[PDB]
Amino acid sequence: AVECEPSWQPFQGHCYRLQAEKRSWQESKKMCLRGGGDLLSIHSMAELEFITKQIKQEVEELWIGLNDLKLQMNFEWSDGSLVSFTHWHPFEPNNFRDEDCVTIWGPEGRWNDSPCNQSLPSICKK
Ligand SMILES: CO[C@@H]1O[C@@H](C)[C@@H](O)[C@@H](O)[C@@H]1O
Ligand SMILES: [Ca+2]
Ligand SMILES: [Ca+2]
Repeated sequence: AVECEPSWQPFQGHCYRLQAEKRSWQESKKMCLRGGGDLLSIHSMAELEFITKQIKQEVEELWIGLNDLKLQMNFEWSDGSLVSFTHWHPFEPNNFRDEDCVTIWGPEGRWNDSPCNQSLPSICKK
C-alpha cells in the first residue's frame, strides 16, 4: 500500500518530519509546502504525545502551524484543519512582542505564541 517517503514517520494516517534547520515561521511553512505538506497541526493528546516523544525529542523549541496572523487572538492551523485541541503554556497566548506564530517548547510539548521572524526548527505533516 502507500507509505511515507523515507525519513517521514507515519502516525494515525499521516506522515511527519522534523526539519532541523532554523528558519522563520513563514520560511518553515514554505519548506513544508515544497515537500508536499504543511506545518504540523495537532488535533489530539495522542498526536501531541507522538510529536513530543518521537519527532521533537530533545529539540527544545520548534514551529508548528498554529497562528493568528489573519485575526489577532483567533488562532488557526495553516493547513486549514479545525482547532479541536490546544495545549498552551499557562498565560499563553499573550501577544507580548508588538507574536502571531506558535511554537512548542519544553518537555510537555506546551505551546507559546512567538515573533514569526525567529529562527527555529519546525515539523511538517503530510
Ligand atoms: C512573557 O512572555 C513570554 O516570555 C517571552 C520571553 C517570550 O518567549 C514570550 O513569547 C512568552 O509569551
Ligand atoms: Ca498574535
Ligand atoms: Ca508568547
